[PDB]
Amino acid sequence: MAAIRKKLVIVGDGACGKTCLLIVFSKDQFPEVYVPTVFENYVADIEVDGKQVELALWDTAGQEDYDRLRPLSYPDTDVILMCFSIDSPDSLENIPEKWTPEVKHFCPNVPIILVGNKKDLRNDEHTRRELAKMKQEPVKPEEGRDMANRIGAFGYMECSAKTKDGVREVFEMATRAALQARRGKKKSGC
Amino acid sequence: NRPILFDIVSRGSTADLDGLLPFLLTHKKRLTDEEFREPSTGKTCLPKALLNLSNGRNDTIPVLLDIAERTGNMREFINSPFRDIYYRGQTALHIAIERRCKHYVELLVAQGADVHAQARGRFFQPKDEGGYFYFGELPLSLAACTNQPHIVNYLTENPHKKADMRRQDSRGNTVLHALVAIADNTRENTKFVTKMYDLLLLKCARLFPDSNLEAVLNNDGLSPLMMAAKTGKIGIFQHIIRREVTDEDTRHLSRKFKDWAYGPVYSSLYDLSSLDTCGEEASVLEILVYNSKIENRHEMLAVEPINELLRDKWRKFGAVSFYINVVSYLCAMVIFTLTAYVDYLRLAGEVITLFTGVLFFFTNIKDLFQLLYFIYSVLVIVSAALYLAGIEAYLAVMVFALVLGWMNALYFTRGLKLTGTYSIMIQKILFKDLFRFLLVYLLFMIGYASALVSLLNSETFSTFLLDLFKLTIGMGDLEMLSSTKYPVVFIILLVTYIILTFVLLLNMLIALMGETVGQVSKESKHIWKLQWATTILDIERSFPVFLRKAFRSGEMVTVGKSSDGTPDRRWCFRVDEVNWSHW
Amino acid sequence: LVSLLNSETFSTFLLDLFKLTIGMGDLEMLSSTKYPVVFIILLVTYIILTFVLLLNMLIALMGET
Ligand SMILES: Nc1nc2c(ncn2[C@@H]2O[C@H](COP(=O)(O)OP(=O)(O)O)[C@@H](O)[C@H]2O)c(=O)[nH]1
Ligand SMILES: [Mg+2]
Repeated sequence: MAAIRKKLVIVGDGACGKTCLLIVFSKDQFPEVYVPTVFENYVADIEVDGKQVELALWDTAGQEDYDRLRPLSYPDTDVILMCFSIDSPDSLENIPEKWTPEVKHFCPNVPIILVGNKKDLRNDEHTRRELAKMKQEPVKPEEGRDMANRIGAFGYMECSAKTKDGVREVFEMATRAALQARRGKKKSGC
Repeated sequence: NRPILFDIVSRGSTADLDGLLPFLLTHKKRLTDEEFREPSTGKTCLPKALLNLSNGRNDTIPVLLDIAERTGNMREFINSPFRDIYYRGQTALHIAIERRCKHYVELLVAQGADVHAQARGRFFQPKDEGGYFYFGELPLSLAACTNQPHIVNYLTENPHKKADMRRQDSRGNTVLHALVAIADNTRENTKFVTKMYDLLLLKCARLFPDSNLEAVLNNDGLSPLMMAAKTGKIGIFQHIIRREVTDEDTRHLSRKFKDWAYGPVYSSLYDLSSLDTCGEEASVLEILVYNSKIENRHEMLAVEPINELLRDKWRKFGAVSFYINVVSYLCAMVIFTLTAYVDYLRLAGEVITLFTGVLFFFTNIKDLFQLLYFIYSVLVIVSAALYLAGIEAYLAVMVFALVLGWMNALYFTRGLKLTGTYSIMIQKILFKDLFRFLLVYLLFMIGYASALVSLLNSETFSTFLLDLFKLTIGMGDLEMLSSTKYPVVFIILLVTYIILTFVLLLNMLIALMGETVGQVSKESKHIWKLQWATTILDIERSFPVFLRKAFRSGEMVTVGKSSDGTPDRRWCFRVDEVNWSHW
Repeated sequence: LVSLLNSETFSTFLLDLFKLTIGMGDLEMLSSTKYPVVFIILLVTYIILTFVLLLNMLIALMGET
């Protein structure tokens, strides 16, 4: 009928594929030469269950000077994709430490989907050898499942921008979660 | 540098922009980059260009658009929003519409500018929320609000990307809701708003035959008519209620039809959809007199189909069933009066007394000056516990409650037309003037009692106070005076104190008639209808759905064959009016 | 008031209460009362209510009537 506008924002450590994940979702064409630091001011049309939804995709980076302006993208946020890299274990442990409190502080009572990107690289020989150099291993799916339950994640999936694997379903669940209007209020004042 | 570009854009000189594209391509900079944008609000070059215009003409805009297309950031360039809370969400198209530049609006539309962009900054909220101007946060609604019909026509008829009229903002308001919001009671505003409303409704009808725009509701769950009734915008509500449209294709959208005429007498049907009691959806009449909080509420009842509906209701319940509700309280008063007083029958009636008080409390809790009635219900309770106990103080509680009941009789007088004004006047005096006067007088009396005690030179004060009340009556003798160290000063004071208490109370009567009753005298007739209306509504609310369905006013009429073919059957209430003028 | 005092017993009270409205009569009832403490406030309150409602009548008469 009449498309409903929902705001989606992606927050994560750098080089975990957030911009690429949105880009593959937008044009379904992997950019092999040029990747902007941020993908902004785009709205995508998606239908999940009899409803047509225009999803406005915001993107947050923190390489240089974007961290100062990051907070003002949080207001009026409908759904969040907290992203990290499967081929980089360092990303996982910082989510509970730093990413979560900022998200809760600026925009609480918002759905959150914890996702791990680039499932292909966990089996890659080069990445496996590099992690083994430090007696490390790629982020196991069990750890991601435990983390999702640990921090109240709405859902946990895995993406692969190079192979375009699971992107449609991931954002499909993202908007499905967004369409839920929370549950009233808790401990509301009189 | 950024200030130089801003100044160039401010002047409007296209020549000064020469060489900009080579600079940007050499530096690989974008017009949407942070450096070029103003840090305070994120403002870009194009908004600055739009805000400055020479006789409504700025030559930089096409060059800016051309270079933005050359660099390949046109989408980001035109969709870049402001991030300041004060001006959050504003885009170039909002400025273009606000500045009444048709050609620039068309250009921006042609260049892929977002047309459903929201502007939810604090400056765009209603007055209550601290904002200045509210229009619905959509370009289409913004054009509709500022009396720009050509822009609405273009936005809805453009080939590149049309703007759905059904679109809803964060609040859920549609264009019609915003139109109702910005309307006021001034004549010109109501006229322009009505014309815009009708044009919008007809356009939506043509574009969307199956749907009905007014049916759409906001997050709060208000239709445009209901919101117009609630907020007190009289003119648009009156126009929405008496909408008549000649066009055959859109005939079903209008409300007041005309069935037949026989000369100077005409009988026109009206539409009671969403305007009558015993309906699952909220009733416009009910919300108009329950949570209106509107200073023009009294004038909202003067509308043709509104006023008469109450008289038609009056026949069914008003004039025939007020007796029963009055009588119920009379019977309860008798049952209670039996308290002080066939031992078995008397005990049964005594149980009935507590049962009647409990029933009054049970219906009181369900209904929630009914706080006075609540006090009565509260007082009933303690008596049962103390009666089981055998304590001797339950009589005091019963005394308070009994007097409260006989006083409540006044509320029953208020309902009747004959006593409707007198009861309300007594209540108003008891609340506005009498209450404050008594409050002040009590403290004054206590202080003067202390003064009299000092002149006499707790129990010694209690005797004086009781005998002083007797002195006000005059039955009691002046026992205090005899036992006074300094009566000479007291004698003048005692008379003076009585004068002051009485004269201030005498002034209250003068104050009440003019200061308090001055506005009551003028609006008593309007208030009486409101009082009558509230009483009528409560009667219908009590009755269950079956009982309400028994007396749904009006007669079902098939107005005409609908698009489906099954005639539209609104529940219509005929109105008879004769007029010699015209034919 | 009869209940507070705790037909003929009501007749005496009524006649003497009319005298009380005049003020010539003494408060014979009050002396013979089980609970005068509650009655004392009420008796004054009752007189106020009777008079103030009648005082409002004069205000009502000039404008409403
Ligand atoms: N091989 C491979 N590389 C990827 C994939 N997804 C992302 N990358 C790499 O990750 C790098 C940076 O990701 P980016 O989009 O900038 O993530 P962001 O910094 O959080 O915005 C890119 O240069 C890509 O080569 C993938 O599916 N396969
Ligand atoms: Mg990036």
